[PDB]
Amino acid sequence: RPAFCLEPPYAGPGKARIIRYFYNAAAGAAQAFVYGGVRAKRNNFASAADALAACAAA
Repeated sequence: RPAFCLEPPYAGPGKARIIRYFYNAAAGAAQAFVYGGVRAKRNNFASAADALAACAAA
């Protein structure tokens, strides 16, 4: 998988309240988190399906 799939979720310093998904490699699962709108890192997707497409494919 890409190295970014191993990153913890990054809410960032922003005040937005946006439901997003990260790949939880420890769990081997997609998981929801609250994203602030600013400075997103790579492990940050609109749906569980995009997170898994990216991080659990092949």
